[PDB]
Amino acid sequence: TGFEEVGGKPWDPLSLGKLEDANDTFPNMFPKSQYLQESEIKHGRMCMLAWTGVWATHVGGMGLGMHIPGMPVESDWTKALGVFAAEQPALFGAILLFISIAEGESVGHSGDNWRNMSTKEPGNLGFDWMGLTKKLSEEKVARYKIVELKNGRAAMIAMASLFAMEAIPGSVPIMNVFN
Amino acid sequence: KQSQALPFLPYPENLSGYVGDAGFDPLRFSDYFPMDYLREAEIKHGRICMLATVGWIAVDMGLRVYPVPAGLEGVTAATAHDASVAQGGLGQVFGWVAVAEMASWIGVSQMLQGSGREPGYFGFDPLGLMKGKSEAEVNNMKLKEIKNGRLAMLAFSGICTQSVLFDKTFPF
Amino acid sequence: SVFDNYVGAKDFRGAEFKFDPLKLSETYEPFQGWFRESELRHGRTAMLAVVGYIATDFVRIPGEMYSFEAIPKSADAHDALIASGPMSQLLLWIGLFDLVVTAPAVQAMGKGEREPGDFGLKWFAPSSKDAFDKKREAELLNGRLAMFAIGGIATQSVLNGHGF
Amino acid sequence: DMTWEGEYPPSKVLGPIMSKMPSGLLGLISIACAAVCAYSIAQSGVLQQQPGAYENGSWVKWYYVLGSFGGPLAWGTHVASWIQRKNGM
Ligand code: CLA
Ligand code: CLA
Ligand code: CLA
Ligand SMILES: CC(=O)O[C@H]1CC(C)(C)C(=C=C/C(C)=C/C=C/C(C)=C\C=C\C=C(C)/C=C\C=C(\C)C(=O)C[C@@]23O[C@]2(C)C[C@@H](O)CC3(C)C)[C@](C)(O)C1
Ligand code: KC1
Ligand code: KC1
Repeated sequence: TGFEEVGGKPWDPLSLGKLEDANDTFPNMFPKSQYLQESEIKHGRMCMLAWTGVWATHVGGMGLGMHIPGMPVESDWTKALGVFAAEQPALFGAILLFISIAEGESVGHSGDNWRNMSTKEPGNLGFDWMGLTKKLSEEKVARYKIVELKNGRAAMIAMASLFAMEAIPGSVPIMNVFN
Repeated sequence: KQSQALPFLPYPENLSGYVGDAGFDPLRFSDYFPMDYLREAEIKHGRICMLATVGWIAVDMGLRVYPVPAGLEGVTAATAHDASVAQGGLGQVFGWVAVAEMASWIGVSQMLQGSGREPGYFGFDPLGLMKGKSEAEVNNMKLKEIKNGRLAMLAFSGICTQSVLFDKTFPF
Repeated sequence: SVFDNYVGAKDFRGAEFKFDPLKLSETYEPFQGWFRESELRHGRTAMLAVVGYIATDFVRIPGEMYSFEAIPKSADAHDALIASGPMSQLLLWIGLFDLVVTAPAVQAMGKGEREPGDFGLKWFAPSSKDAFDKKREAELLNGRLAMFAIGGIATQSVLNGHGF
Repeated sequence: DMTWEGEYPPSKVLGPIMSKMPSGLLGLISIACAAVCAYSIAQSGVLQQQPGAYENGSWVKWYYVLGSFGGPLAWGTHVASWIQRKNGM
């Protein structure tokens, strides 16, 4: 299971995953469980890349300083997209167009997961590409889905931690022991 | 079942009448558009180009109307368009093509809603030439019109491009 | 199941070589007809490319724009013919072929009425399908080898600068 | 007649031409109309600011006006591409 930090049962204190069938007043105005699971996996996958992008481009201590020769040079991650979209406009568009086509294709084949009418399981974007649902057993790929979910939730808290430091400069005291 | 012009592609299956058929159409415009419209457009593109390639060849090889009206004196076929619209000329040609094309539009519009009109059929056969001919001979002459029209479409496009790009008259 | 639907599970010694480590033909099983039509297209392109690099280093077509004085070895034939015209001429006609022929060919392949790789050159094609299947794996093996050969030739002629 | 049920309309709501077109052809047409519209808007932007090419509305080109109306054609052909894909072409 993936509920080991929160007991052994699913965790929902505000009961936000029950809002759609709680009453009858706002019909299909709240997403059902397939959209909520797919948005949880997608927010976690973006936060797993985004926290790595702040960590790999931070030039101070404990954060490893990677750089691509040819890219614009702004180690401040809160302004690096503005200097990349201005100096490399064709590369910025080709990345966005790839993100655009992948995002529309991810629901263009399936159905309405907002209304639990989708035909695919949430998180599966057809990007296995190397094994591994065919290679690994059925309980190993179920273990690795819980791993990607929990590493996605951990990086989501981490990106909320980075969002909070830039807004309220005393939000995270643990991020002061690394400098 | 297989296309004749492309014997690895299947037959497009909407070309089964239509005397000039090679089974050619790879992009399958006959699958999406009405074939009565497509053949009417091919025929009209053909007989316009048959007049155009003969009119461009005649004007480039001498042959002005005599006597030459004012403003068309030193003029080739690649510069006779704008010179004729300033003289008058094409303004009257455009007026009478417009009343022919507005009347033929009612023919095309009624053909696509029924009416049994053949694509590329007007009443224009004043010199006889079809006085009780058999349908195997009528369809043969329709094939000569579409084949010669298909050639003059590629010919005029060759003549008009080469006369302007390399800047010459038709015996290049 | 791409090894039973299609032919080419061989190595350089002729032994049976089921080579799909990433299992792309099972992950993308509807795409395996496209995978073979594009493997042959990459193969048949690289076989003409490896010949056209070696034959250029000795023979040019007889024009002065194509001469040995203009393009020194073979590696400047791309960049010193872009604005000249011959690279734009082949870009037109291959792109016209790919729009008018190949794109209706790959949709007829997906509908199931033509085999992938078949563009109608059946003159020297033998019958007795296993004999044709032996010709396809000879096309595949010479194709797959040329895809590394044109990778080797065009890379080594830039870092070392030597011809052949 | 044109009423429909379920998750997707039938092909016949696209008219008599696009109801027979493949979803991949309508999808690639849509990117072609979107790229022509985005090129027409960007090139009319650089014609507006060029100091010898904007006077008395000389920045307006007929091919850039006609190209910019690929925008609503790119919207419709990508909606039509989705409908043909849901209908199995
Ligand atoms: C090779 C030729 C070429 C050229 C010259 C351009 C040029 C351009 N492209 Mg294009 N593009 C190209 C090829 C090209 N592109 C290709 C091959 C593709 C793929 C098909 C694209 C697809 C594409 C897309 C999708 C977009 C562009 C856009 C642009 C414009 C960028 C302007 C900009 O970044 O301001 C951005 C503004 C700034 C950098 C100023 C802000 C800086 C402050 C300080 C930041 C402060 C923080 C901020 C508030 C936080 C915001 C976060 C939020 C964005 C999430 C520029 C005119 C963009 C555009 O403007 O479209 C209308 C755009 O969205 N292009
Ligand atoms: C607003 C009208 C609108 C509608 C009804 C659709 C509908 C569709 N889109 Mg499209 N799309 C749109 C705008 C729209 N789109 C815009 C603005 C973009 C960015 C350029 C796209 C980029 C896009 C891609 C890459 C893909 C689709 C696809 C699809 C289809 C499947 C659902 C999906 O994945 O899209 C999701 C679309 C969005 C999340 C963006 C739309 C959100 C809008 C802005 C909401 C606000 C609407 C507002 C009331 C009025 C619009 C004002 C206008 C100026 C924007 C569906 C037919 C897929 C497809 O099947 O193509 C064949 C697909 O792959 N769309
Ligand atoms: C990968 C394919 C390929 C490409 C992109 C090139 C590209 C080039 N060749 Mg090379 N060539 C090739 C294969 C290729 N060649 C092959 C296989 C041979 C041996 C016959 C040659 C022998 C050759 C000579 C003798 C010369 C060139 C020259 C050149 C350069 C310019 C003129 C030209 O196009 O030559 C004309 C092309 C040929 C002579 C080869 C004919 C093509 C063969 C028969 C395959 C085509 C078959 C296929 C079915 C055609 C379908 C076309 C499609 C649109 C319908 C250009 C960089 C010229 C140069 O000076 O280089 C700098 C030059 O003098 N090539
Ligand atoms: C298999 C195969 O073959 O290919 C595959 C390849 C691929 C890519 C993977 C696939 C896909 C996904 C696709 C194609 C997604 C495409 C989405 C696409 C292409 C488009 C949305 C436009 C939205 C809006 C709001 C646009 C304009 C909206 C407006 C309002 C305007 O333009 C206004 C304007 O006009 C006027 C009114 C006045 C002008 O003066 C000014 C302007 C211009 C401003 C497919 C489907 O699987 C097919
Ligand atoms: C039946 C009604 C009718 C009248 C009453 C009329 C009259 C004139 N035509 Mg017109 N005309 C047609 C019909 C009529 N025309 C038709 C069916 C066509 C084929 C589409 C046609 C084509 C041309 C061309 C190419 C030219 C042309 C001209 C003149 C000009 C001669 C004055 C003169 O003879 O001294 C007088 C006003 C020439 C010109 O000078 O235009 C400024 C000229 O170049 N016409
Ligand atoms: C059937 C219609 C047709 C015409 C009307 C035509 C015309 C010209 N071709 Mg093209 N061409 C093909 C077809 C046609 N070509 C085909 C099917 C192929 C194989 C893909 C092809 C390939 C090349 C290459 C490699 C070159 C080339 C050129 C020229 C140029 C001068 C030719 C001359 O006078 O000898 C004129 C405009 C050369 C050039 O000078 O480019 C600056 C050049 O290097 N072509």
